[PDB]
Order: sequence, then structure tokens, then C-alpha cells
Amino acid sequence: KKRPEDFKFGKILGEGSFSTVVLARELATSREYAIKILEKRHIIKENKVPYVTRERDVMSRLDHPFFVKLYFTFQDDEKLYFGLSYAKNGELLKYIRKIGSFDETCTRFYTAEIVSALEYLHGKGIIHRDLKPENILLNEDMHIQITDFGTAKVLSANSFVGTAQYVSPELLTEKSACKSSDLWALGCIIYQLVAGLPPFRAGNEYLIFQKIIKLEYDFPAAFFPKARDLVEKLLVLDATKRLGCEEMEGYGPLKAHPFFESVTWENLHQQTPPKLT
Ligand SMILES: O=C(N[C@@H](COc1ccc2[nH]c(=O)[nH]c2c1)c1ccccc1)c1cccn(Cc2ccc(F)c(F)c2)c1=O
Repeated sequence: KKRPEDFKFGKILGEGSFSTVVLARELATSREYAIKILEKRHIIKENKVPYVTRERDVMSRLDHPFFVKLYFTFQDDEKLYFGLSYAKNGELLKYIRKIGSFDETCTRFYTAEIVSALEYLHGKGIIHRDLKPENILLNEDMHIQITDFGTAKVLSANSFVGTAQYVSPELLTEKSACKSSDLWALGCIIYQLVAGLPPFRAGNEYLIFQKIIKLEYDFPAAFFPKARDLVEKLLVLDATKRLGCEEMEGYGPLKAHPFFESVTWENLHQQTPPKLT
């Protein structure tokens, strides 16, 4: 049974959807956690506060090596506290910024872990809706840990959530999001690992939505050819035609794409990740 003073609170790690996430070390153990802090004053009708407003949440307990996990809960007079996994190596976006772009072996390995993670998440009937490199964290061992910041939803129009660069055309034009929306976001992320920047770029968010809906993007000359082929099979306007979706026979043909030829799917979490250089 813990409380605020078993901990030293340190740097802010993230924010959003009514809460702050703070690095904290447990004094007895020296162990480090990311503590989501939520002010009780925020818990009202006009607000959708994540994880608290939900009758049923099966996300709270999500427990898989490629996702952030919940370790403990406690409260004080004004706030609630949720002890989450701390991903010591920060955001994948930070490595894309540091090294400019990833080589093919690193793109293949990290893309396969995101695919693996998605397969699991979608098999649990959950969709993320805001998948992007800022939400793909790296633990101390350099494996991914995906985080939700309030957009993930159990499948039982849809809320206008997400980040403009990664949002699907079906969310924009049909108000709908499905498993296949996170597969569109996976195509933007693969592009961004290879090219160094995401594929839909424009002067403002409205202009970026216009490029998404028209499929206006291009590949640099050096983009790895099998990766270009995979991205072309994910960035398809018709959501029922993306590789990986149920109507395309599911995750088997996505994992069987030539870009993943030397991948061993079964044990990615037990493989030593390639050095990022
Ligand atoms: O509470 C969970 N996530 C937090 C964010 O947690 C963070 C944020 C940054 C950090 N940096 C770091 O090192 N550790 C950090 C932890 C949240 C905040 C605000 C609203 C909603 C959620 C949270 C609680 C339980 C499980 N998961 C993982 C998850 C659930 C559903 C999904 F679809 C999914 F893809 C993943 C959480 O993200």
C-alpha cells in the first residue's frame, strides 16, 4: 500500500488528456516508475477523462512486453497516482532526430516489433488511434514499449482523435476508425524511419489532411525497395485493402511480406536489438 512520500518526484516525462506523467524513484528500492498524476478536480461530466470515465477498462491491465504496464495505484486528497513502466531510453522519435533515419536492419527489427505489438493489441479488440513515434518508447534493453495517452479504445461517429501527420483518411472523411487505421499509421511510421520525415507534409493541418485524402506523397530515390513496397501496401485509401487488415486475410500476409523475410516472429522480445547508428 503506497503513498506520495515513498517517492522522490523528478522530471516530467509526458502530458496530456488531463494528466501529467512524472519520473519517480521508490526510496526503499531505488526503483524507477513513470507516475501518471491526475487531479481529482478534473473528474467531471463535461470531461472524458481517460481510464476513469470508463465503465469497463481492459486496457488498465494490459500486460505484454511491448506495452507500458500498470504497477500500482494510490491517492491523496487532491490527486490520483498510477505507477507505470518507465522506459529508460525515451521516445523512438528521439532516435529518429538523433540519427536522421534508420538503416534497413534497424527499420526491419523495430517495424517487426510494432507489427507484433499491433497484432496482439488488435487480437484483444483494442485500437490505438494515435500510433506515432512519440508514443513508441524504448526500454533500458532497447525493446519497444507502446504507450496510450488517452486515445486507445475497445471496439464494442468516432471521436476526432489522433495526430494530423498519422491520421487515416477514413477517420477524416467517414468519422470511423478501425484496426486498419493503426495499419495506415504503421505505414507512415515505416516511411518516417526510412526517409527521416513522415510522408504527408504541408503548411498547416488542413493542408496535411488534403494530402492524406488525395494520397499525395513521394519516396526519395534511396528508399529501401522492399520497404517502399510495404508502405505502398499500407498507405491505401480503402481501409479494407491494407495489408494486415481482416479483409486482406489478417496479420499472416503482413508478417510474410518480403521486407520481413529474415524476421523470426515468435521471439522478438528475446532477440538482442540491432545497435542504432
Ligand atoms: O496510463 C497509461 N498511459 C498513460 C501514459 O503513460 C506513460 C506516458 C509516458 C511515459 N514515458 C515513460 O517512460 N513511461 C510512460 C508512461 C496515460 C496518460 C494519460 C491518459 C491516458 C493514459 C497506461 C496504463 C495501462 C496500460 N498502458 C499501455 C497501453 C494501453 C492501451 C493501448 F492501446 C496501448 F497501446 C498501450 C498505458 O499506456
